[PDB]
Order: sequence, then C-alpha cells, then structure tokens
Amino acid sequence: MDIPKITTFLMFNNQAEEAVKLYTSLFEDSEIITMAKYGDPGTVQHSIFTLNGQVFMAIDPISLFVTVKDTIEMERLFNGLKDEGAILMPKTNMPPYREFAWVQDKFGVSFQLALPE
Repeated sequence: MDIPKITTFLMFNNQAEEAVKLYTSLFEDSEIITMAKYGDPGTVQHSIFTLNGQVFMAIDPISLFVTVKDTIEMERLFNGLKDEGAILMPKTNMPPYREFAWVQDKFGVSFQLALPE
C-alpha cells in the first residue's frame, strides 16, 4: 500500500464511487484499495485505487497530491509553488497529517502537500 511521492488526485461532485467503479472496470491491473464514505453522506471521503498498477486517489479539481518527507520539503515546495499562486488552504495541522496545504500555482495546477508524521 505504498503511494507515490506524487499521486494524481481526482475530485468529483458526488460521483467518485461511480468514476472509480468505471475506471477500475476498464483498465486492467486495477483495484479499489480503500474507500471511505461520509457518515454529504454516502459520498467518498477517501479512495485509493489502482489502474494498471498505478495509484490514484479520488474523493467526493484533478490535482497532484504530494506526500512530503519533512517540514523542510513542505517549506520549499509550498513557498516554490505559492508564487503568483493561489493558496486554497495554507499550512495547517490537520489530522491525520502533521501538516497539509493546498496551493494552486501561477499556471493553474493544484498541488496538495501532505505531511503524514
């Protein structure tokens, strides 16, 4: 269950269980490894799935979800990407993460920065 440093992260309306079901079914070496719904209820809070043995995540724009090594990795990527960027959410201690941030960079790509601890 080892997730890449950078995971493509798909966010849906309330369509994640279907989207996942759809892609999992088409692509070959693929499998739902984790789904957690909300207690909007019945919606996906957290999914980790495979497509050709590659790890994706979905919940509920189509961001990059970065698992950070350190407080210091966080600092660097945060400050690097935040330039002329939007901060969707700033550095925040957010269980189950030591820290988490959400930045759109100047060109428009969303990065989620997640420090596990």
